[PDB]
Amino acid sequence: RRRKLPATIILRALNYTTEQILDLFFEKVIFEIRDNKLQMELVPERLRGE
Amino acid sequence: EEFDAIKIALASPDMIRSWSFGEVKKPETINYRTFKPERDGLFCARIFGPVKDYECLCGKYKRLKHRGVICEKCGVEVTQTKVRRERMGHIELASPTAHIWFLKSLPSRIGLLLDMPLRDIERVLYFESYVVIEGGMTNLERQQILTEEQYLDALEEFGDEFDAKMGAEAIQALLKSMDLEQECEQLREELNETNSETKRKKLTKRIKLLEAFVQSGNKPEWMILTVLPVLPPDLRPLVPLDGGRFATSDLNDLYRRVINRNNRLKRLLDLAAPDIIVRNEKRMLQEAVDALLDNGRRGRAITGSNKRPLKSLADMIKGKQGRFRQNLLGKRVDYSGRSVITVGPYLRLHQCGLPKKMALELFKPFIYGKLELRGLATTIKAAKKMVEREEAVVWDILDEVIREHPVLLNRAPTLHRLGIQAFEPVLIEGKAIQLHPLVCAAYNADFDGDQMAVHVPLTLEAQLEARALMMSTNNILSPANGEPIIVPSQDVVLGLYYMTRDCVNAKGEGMVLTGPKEAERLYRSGLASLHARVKVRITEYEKDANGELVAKTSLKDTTVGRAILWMIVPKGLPYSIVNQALGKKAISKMLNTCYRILGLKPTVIFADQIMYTGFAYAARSGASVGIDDMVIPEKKHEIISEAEAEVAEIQEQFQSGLVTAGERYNKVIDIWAAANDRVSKAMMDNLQTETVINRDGQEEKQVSFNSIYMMADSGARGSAAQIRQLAGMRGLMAKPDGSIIETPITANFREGLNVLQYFISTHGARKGLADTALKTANSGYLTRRLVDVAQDLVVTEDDCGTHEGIMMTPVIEGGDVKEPLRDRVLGRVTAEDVLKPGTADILVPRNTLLHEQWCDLLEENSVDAVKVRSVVSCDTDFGVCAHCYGRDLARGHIINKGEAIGVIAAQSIGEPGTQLTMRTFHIGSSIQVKNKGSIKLSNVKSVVNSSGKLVITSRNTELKLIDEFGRTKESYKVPYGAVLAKGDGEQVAGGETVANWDPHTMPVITEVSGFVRFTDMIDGQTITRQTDELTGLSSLVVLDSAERTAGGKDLRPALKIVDAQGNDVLIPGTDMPAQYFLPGKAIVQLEDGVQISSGDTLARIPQKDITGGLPRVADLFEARRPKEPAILAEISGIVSFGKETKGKRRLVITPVDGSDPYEEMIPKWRQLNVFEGERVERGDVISDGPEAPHDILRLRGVHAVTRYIVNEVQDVYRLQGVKINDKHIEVIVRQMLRKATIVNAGSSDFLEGEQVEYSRVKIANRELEANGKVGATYSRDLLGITKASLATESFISAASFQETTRVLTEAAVAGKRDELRGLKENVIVGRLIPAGTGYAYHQDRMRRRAA
Amino acid sequence: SQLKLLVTRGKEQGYLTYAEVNDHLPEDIVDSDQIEDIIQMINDMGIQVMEEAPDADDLMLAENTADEDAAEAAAQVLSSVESEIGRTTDPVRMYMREMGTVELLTREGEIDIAKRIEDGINQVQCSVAEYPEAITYLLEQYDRVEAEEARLSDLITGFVDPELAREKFAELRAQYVVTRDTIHATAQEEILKLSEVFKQFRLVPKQFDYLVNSMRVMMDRVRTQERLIMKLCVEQCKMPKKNFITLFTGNETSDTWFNAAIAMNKPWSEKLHDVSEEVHRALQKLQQIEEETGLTIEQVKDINRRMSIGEAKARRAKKEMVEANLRLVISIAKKYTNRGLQFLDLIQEGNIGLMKAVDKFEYRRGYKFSTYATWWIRQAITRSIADQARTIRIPVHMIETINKLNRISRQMLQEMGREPTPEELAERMLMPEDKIRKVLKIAKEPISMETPIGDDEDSHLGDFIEDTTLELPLDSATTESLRAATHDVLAGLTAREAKVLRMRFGIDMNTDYTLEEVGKQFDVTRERIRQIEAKALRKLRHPSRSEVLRSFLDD
Ligand SMILES: [Mg+2]
Ligand SMILES: [Zn+2]
Ligand SMILES: [Zn+2]
Repeated sequence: RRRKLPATIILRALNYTTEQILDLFFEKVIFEIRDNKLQMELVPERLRGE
Repeated sequence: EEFDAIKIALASPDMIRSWSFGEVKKPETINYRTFKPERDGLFCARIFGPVKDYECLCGKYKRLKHRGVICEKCGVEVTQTKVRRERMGHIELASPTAHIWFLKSLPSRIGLLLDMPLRDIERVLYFESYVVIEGGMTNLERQQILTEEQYLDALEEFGDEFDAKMGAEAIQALLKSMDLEQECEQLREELNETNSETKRKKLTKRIKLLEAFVQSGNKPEWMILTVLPVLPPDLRPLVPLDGGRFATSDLNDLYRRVINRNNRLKRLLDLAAPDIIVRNEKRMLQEAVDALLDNGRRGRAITGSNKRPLKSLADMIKGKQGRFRQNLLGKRVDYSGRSVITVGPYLRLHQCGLPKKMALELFKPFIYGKLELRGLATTIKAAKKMVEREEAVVWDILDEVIREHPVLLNRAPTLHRLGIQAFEPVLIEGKAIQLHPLVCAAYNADFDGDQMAVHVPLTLEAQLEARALMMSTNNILSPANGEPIIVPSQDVVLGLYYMTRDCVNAKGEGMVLTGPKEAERLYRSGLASLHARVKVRITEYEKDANGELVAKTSLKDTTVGRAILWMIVPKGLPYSIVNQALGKKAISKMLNTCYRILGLKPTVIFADQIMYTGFAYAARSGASVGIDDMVIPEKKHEIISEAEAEVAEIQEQFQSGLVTAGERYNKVIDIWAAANDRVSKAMMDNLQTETVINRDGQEEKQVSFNSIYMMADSGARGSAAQIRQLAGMRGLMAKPDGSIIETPITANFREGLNVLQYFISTHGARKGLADTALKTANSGYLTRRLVDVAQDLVVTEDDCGTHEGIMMTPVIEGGDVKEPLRDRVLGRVTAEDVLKPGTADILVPRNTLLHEQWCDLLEENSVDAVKVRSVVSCDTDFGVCAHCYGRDLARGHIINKGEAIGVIAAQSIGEPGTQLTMRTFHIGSSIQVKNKGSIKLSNVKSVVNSSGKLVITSRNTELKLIDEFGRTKESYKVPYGAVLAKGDGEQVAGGETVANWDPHTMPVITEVSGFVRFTDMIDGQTITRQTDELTGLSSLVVLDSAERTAGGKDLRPALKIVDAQGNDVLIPGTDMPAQYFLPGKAIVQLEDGVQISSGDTLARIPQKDITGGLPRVADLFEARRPKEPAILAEISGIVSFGKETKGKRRLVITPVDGSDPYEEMIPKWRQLNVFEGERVERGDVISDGPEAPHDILRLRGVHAVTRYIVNEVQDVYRLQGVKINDKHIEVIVRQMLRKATIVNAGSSDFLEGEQVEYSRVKIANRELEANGKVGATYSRDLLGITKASLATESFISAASFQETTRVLTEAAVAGKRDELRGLKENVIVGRLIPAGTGYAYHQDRMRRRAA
Repeated sequence: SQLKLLVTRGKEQGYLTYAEVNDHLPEDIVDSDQIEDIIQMINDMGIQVMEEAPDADDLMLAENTADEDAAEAAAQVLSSVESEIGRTTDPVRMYMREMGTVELLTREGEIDIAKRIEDGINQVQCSVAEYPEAITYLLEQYDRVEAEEARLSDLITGFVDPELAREKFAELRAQYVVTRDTIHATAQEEILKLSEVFKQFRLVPKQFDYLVNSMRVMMDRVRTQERLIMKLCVEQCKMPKKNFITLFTGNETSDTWFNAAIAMNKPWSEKLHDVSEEVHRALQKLQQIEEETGLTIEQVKDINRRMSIGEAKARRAKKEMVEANLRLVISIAKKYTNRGLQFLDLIQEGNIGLMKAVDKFEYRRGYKFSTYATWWIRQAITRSIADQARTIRIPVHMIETINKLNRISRQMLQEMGREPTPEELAERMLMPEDKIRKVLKIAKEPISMETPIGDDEDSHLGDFIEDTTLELPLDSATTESLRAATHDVLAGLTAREAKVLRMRFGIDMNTDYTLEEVGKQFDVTRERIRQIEAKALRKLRHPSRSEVLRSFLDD
């Protein structure tokens, strides 16, 4: 029951760096520039109610 | 031994030797072979006296004549053995040692006495760090601590003219070397020069402290013990238990430890060990003594051979087991007993039954006296053998001792002062205390095995008090309201409600009777039923003449039932009281009218006659319950099918995506509760009028005799809810989370309950249990906390002699009048005379006890407000005058002189508190007059618009409803500028709307009618491009601060009103020209280019839960400021804005001319309900929300805050439907707002910003301004009870309920010569209480003193 | 500062938690004793929790105490404890930390420490042989002892048979008398012979303390006389240090350097005139001390100075060694941590024992001082744990018997299988079969009279031990009734009858008399008394006169 800490500290101490932390706790949304101004990938489920 | 005030102070060492009887020296206690005490250890013979009465230790001297001579062989003063209980011996602590209380009390006594922080004191004590003690004048400050190496160098620095120690020797040197008059002069100096309010604040505080510590008889070094007294031998015994095992107290252990360590330190000193050794030893002795005193504040107790920390001297005084709370208030009591109570209806209400055997065990001394009086046993031993044989004649002698000897009967928790009533006895076979039946409502005692205890009053004053004050038939009026507490409860009312009803065609229909007497002669012989409607010739005695009783025969049209009830009703009552159904409410107001008309004797004898006849005809009814009695509605299956189809609708619509899950859940629960109410109504209408029977004709329907319906109608038990659960379905069990389950119980108790449904019932059932388990274990916390604050308060003057009371009127919360005036001016005594509306008169003198005759007059003349004298403005010094408390009591006359009203007040507020939900609990745009009656407007500021309608330009115009009587029949609170229709004081018609306004949006309607333009409205800076742009509505609405520039914040959004040319007409009365300025979000619609009409919405400005538990009352009396404090005016004058938005925008209000500059900082996240151009009255609603009672008290005045508290807590009760008269809350408030503050002392001698209590400062300036001198301004305070009880003139009192240690130590340093004359004080020290009968005795001692 | 944020949150929120406080606390202390102190302070502060669980309902609902003037001091104690340093708590840890500043080895540096100790004892030994009253005290003790007023083996604790000692007493007697019988031709040779004949003897430490105390009293006399000289000359006459020590040094015997100094035509000489007699008395006591001893006061000072310096060296060596061996004491004392006594009490007993070990060590048997003092430490702590541990104190042999019984009880309770009976202990042990009953009756502790007998509302064993010696109110009423009855009975006699029958008993008077005093009253210490007493006894034996008395018979 000692002091609090940033909970990511245990994950970094588990031989995890930031990239694989983010890719453990998140899905992905890509952004591209295909000949014009920042195209986007779009799965239909992503953008519900926004 | 009628001594005096008790006195407390420091324990000077030579005083501690005068207490001594010889130094304890050795740790032995007893001798392990002969269990005499070794000399001399914690125990002794020569120190603390002899073991056996009048017998030496070695045994040389063993006769009463030799008392006093100390045996030459073992020096034991041959005297009594109770002298073993009063002798204190001392210890000669080799090195000194610091008393833990004057070290770790919290605010260190030594800390703020030496002007030194605590950590350095712990340094010098535990040898962390050296410290100077009068280091002379070379380099070092007096308090200047050091460390090891620094002292080592400084010895080379100043080996001479230098003085540095460490240990208790150091603190003692400092305290002794201190000179207090020097520090008083120095502190008065820096009070002179150092002109910094914080600085000279703490400066003058410490000088207050030192002058106090000087004006005691104390000395500063007495806080550091050199000599430490041992408790005697017999307060910490070493009892020989059976088997050689001894069961000693713990102080023997602690003193053994301390004596060991003292001897060991002396032994170390003789050798002169290296300094690590002696230092660790002195630390060990310090910890030992500090564990002796408190065994806490040191960090970790020193537990004995158990794992349980061993108790110590600061712990045999403290706690709910210390001597204060556990053996000075709760003490066992000889001459008592107990048993299982029982029913016993054959008793008048002034005699409790009682067993022969409890009687012959309680009254043995009385029996013995009588038996040596009648010569049935020459000596007392013979009388004992007799009454222990249970012979023939001791029963006769016991009946001669139990003739008029009232036993006190108590129940387990004695909440309210009817909890302890006396009775006479009536000797009885058995072992159940056959209690009376009526009194059980008062005790709150069913007969499920509850055990009442009987005491016995020994003396003769106590017998006259157990007869003239505590007899059963002198407490029938509940102390918390005048209504009798002898309400007939369950079998008696069912008996009457069966007796006085009427079935349509019983025997003996319509036949006339010659009176009540042959009504009984018909019923008993059987010629006619108990109830069948019948003409009789009653003869009621109305007593309208002055005390007369004018007979008047007649032929009332009644039943036989009512008539046979009439033979028991006494004279003065009128026959229309027993001609009705006689439910429970009516059968109790029967007794109420009896007490209000005929006094007390006929009401007592009449309550007994009612119980007798009630039981008799309740038994004759055979009012049984059977399983054909609970009729199910035959229209139940349809209703359940219909609702279970509506849930099909919502299920289909949920799986069409039309409603969320929350919505379908709410709708389901809504249609089930609707089906529930419909099924319950259907059963109740199949149940009430169900019986259909037939008088000599076709048919006819009447109220039914379904046994469960009479049991639900009378008020005997239950109601329509329990009748619901027995016949209709039973609702929706609510799971203990608070969320209500959605699967209702479509079955009931006459049908079964399959497994799921019963189980779902289990949730709410066990929540009810788990709360009424915590309520019975924490039931009296509120009464406890109130009698702590409101206890020493005693009605100790006949007439305070004032003219200042609080104005009483009937409460009206925007509707039907909640509480009329005859329930509020019933008992209280008028303040200023009352004038009939033409003044016509002098209706009532100012000192008339308003009993019901005067309420008769006041209600015959339609008086609206009666400025009645009140407890919170009585002008008495340490008391409350006779009149101003009023009259209310278990009796009906004026309150006697002395009768301790603080306690019965706290109990009037605390015994119904059992009858309230313990969890807190939340209940949750046009005006419509009810009926005929004129309109009445207060604070109305209206304008005669060119439109015609009426609009109020005052923030606080109350819309009342007056009739041609003049009474206030209704009142409503108009918002600002509501569109008003009818006249101001004129007439309207019933049920007709008269006021409409804007629900959410605030009009800014103009003052007079003149041309319009704009000023300082630049878009982007002060205004924005708003418009209902489909309509053309150019709206350049005022910009807020986050959208106005940083110079825009310096801009003034405005609405100028031009006259016919371009100038600005003066505002009528004032000289501010015609225009309105506006804040942010002052949404503008129209623009420059129109002449306004009065009632022009120049802008559009947008925008209750009543906790009802007991904790709402706890927090009301605690007076905690709420979360959102109602911001409130401060100076009666014009309003304005301040330094714009420094996080919290600053208001500014200004009077006509006086001290204007008041600006207030407000969290601008909250609405400001004030105009930008108005004159806010002092004590006016700038904002909304609950307003803090402190602000009421400081802005408005006393009577405002007292009416606030009483109406708030009265809301909390009469929500639940509990009656409690307002004397009690007003007296608890008078104990709340007791302290005071000062503004300008002036011709008195109190510190300006000091807090002193009202009585003291008021007598001070009353006697001074009585002289030629000038008074002293005081700003009244208002403390919560938990803090307003926290200050007490006595310390013996405050050593009970406060934490004992702080009380004792503060009084100790202050040398506070505590008088007696409280009630905690005298109940502790065991002399006469100065409250009730003891008051004349204390007046006796007052006369003795001061002469 | 953040702990002050804990303070403000405890103020607002109305409580805290172990997690909250453990969050805000100042890092790096975590002893859990400072923690318990600070938690008690936050309790004593406005916050009144300390919590675990957040709430809390109608069960003791809406509680609070203002407690003004405690918050400002408690928050102050917090902000001061955090900012400055982390303070130590308790006293065992005090002792640990305070002795941890001891350089914890003397690997054969004990030899140098004992060297310093021998230096001190030998310098003070030269003081011994040189102090005249030492030898006079020895000779006086010898005479007192020989007559039989004291023992020879009580005075001196052996040299390096009391007749050997006695002939040596006569040898040193002749040495001292020949030293004294030459009053300045061979005085140094005389003192040499005396010292070299007395410097292989020895005495009891308390006899040496008596020697040193007469020596200290000699020093106190000389210091009081030097006060009478200098505090009456310098500090009474403005006769400063230089102008006083010009004549106060070197010879320091004659009255001349004061009286003739009065005549040296100086201000101090013009102020010493009324202190002349007082300093004359001072130098007269000084020369009477001279008369006493034989050596100048300056030799007095030099001798006591050498003694004091040797004593200081020896005490300092003792201190240094004990500071070293405190670790040994702690290690050896850890082994009794539940004997019925405190850890610190054990280690303090060990301190005393280690001091005695230091005082009774010698390298002249080749010991290793660590293991040497281990025995003394364990013995002293054993003596203490026996003597002052039990509540009611049992003696040492009794504690030895008790631990014998416990050892044999353990041996039998796994030899015989179940457990032994007293009849079996009285044959494994060889006690009289009844001492074992008394021993195993006695050797048990007492029960704590605040023991929680929790079988009730909330009670204690102390609240259930009734009082046995109180007289019943029935008894007191019977006593008063019997007094009244017998008084009326005795009134139902004659004056002489009643007087004799009160006196020969203790009725309505002090303790009861003898026939000697009965006769000293009624003139006849003879059968008149017997006649009256027995005849009145017969008269009151009359039924119809003592029926009520015999009704007072509890048979
Ligand atoms: Mg019950
Ligand atoms: Zn004696
Ligand atoms: Zn009054």
